[PDB]
Amino acid sequence: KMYGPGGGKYFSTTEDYDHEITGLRVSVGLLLVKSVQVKLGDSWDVKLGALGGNTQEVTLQPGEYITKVFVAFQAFLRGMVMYTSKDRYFYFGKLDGQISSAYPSQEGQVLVGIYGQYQLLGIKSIGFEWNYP
Repeated sequence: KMYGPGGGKYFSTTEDYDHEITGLRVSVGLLLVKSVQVKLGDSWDVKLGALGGNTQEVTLQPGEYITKVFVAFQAFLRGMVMYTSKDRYFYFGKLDGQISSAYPSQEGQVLVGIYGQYQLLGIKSIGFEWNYP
C-alpha cells in the first residue's frame, strides 16, 4: 500500500470504469519527483502533487499495462521505475534512497491508480492500486 516517510496532503488519481490509464507524466525537478498525471482514455486526468520540474510523458500502446513499480525514497521520492506487460520499462528520476517494490498480489491485475502524500518540495509518500482491466 503506502511507501515512504509520509506526512503531507493526500492525493489519489481519478479511478474510472469505461476508461483506463493509457499514458502518464511525472515531474522531476533537479532531484525529486514533484507530481504525477495519468491519461485516462482520451483525456489527461487532474495533475496531482508538488508544482515544478520537468515532465516526462510516456504512452502505453493499446493492451499494454503497468504491472510492477519500483520506487526510491530519501525524505522525498527520488525515483521511480515502471515495468509493463509488453516487456517495456519507464525510468523517472534516479532510484536512490530506499528502493521498494509495488506489484499486484494477484495475477493479471494491472495499475489502475496512484495515490500518496506530498508537500511543497515534492512527494513524501506513494502507493499504487492494482486491479483487472
